[PDB]
Amino acid sequence: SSKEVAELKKQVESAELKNQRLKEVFQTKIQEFRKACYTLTGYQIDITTENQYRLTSLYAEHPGDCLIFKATSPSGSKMQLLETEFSHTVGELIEVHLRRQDSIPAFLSSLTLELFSRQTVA
Amino acid sequence: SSKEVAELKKQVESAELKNQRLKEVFQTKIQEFRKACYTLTGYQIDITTENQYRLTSLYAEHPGDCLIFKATSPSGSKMQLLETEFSHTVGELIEVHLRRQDSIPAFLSSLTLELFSRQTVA
Amino acid sequence: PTVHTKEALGFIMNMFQA
Amino acid sequence: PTVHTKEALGFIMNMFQAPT
Repeated sequence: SSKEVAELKKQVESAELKNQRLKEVFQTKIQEFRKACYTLTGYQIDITTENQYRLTSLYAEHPGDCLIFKATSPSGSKMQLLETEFSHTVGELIEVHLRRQDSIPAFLSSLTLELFSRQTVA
Repeated sequence: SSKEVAELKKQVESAELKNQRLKEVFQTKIQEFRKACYTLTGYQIDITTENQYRLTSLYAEHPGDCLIFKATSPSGSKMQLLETEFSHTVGELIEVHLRRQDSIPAFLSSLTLELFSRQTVA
Repeated sequence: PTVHTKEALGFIMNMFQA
Repeated sequence: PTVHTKEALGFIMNMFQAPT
């Protein structure tokens, strides 16, 4: 009713759908970015609850098949592949691309071409 | 009433702190997340101000070498490769992996292994 | 759009390039 | 951690795990 109260009601309204159009814009954009990265690179990339990175291939044979990478160091980005039920099945690719070449891109590339070549058209 | 004023003043303060908390958390997570995608996939993906996806390889032979993809429409994820200077130099990857195989992941995987294997010490 | 949407779009788009 | 932080972390982490 009073000017000082009328003004403070505008200020909460303004801050309400300043945060509420902030969340709905983060959400659309994050999902757009993450989806583009799915369709282009053929990996869903999640931040886990342990702040680690989970990768699931578009050509995954089973739906729970995934790779988990931890950020070793804050400074830039080195990453360690952690052990999953699926990482057990690609020791060949780990030896050639992670141990010897020291290239996660080269590894994930090889892995995408190996999984993609298993997809039946039927 | 001064009860309205005090209550509304908390609400303004509270909403303004949530917005600041939201902005500084988001900024931190997207930068870690965008750096995570680059280290793992070997592609810097950025949403161009025309809402298209510009891709730069970690193994790009020249600075300014990049691929641009356009989303067909928000519904689903089919995307079109747009003309860039770099696109002209990989007509064979495009023929084999985009036209014949209809797989952007296969394409980006083939390209990555091609660029990686060209990157020599001398 | 409306103003607060635009204010929101300004902040986010900055970080999705470089 | 403070309450608004915990509230903010909860919403953004949800976004970084959702299927596509």
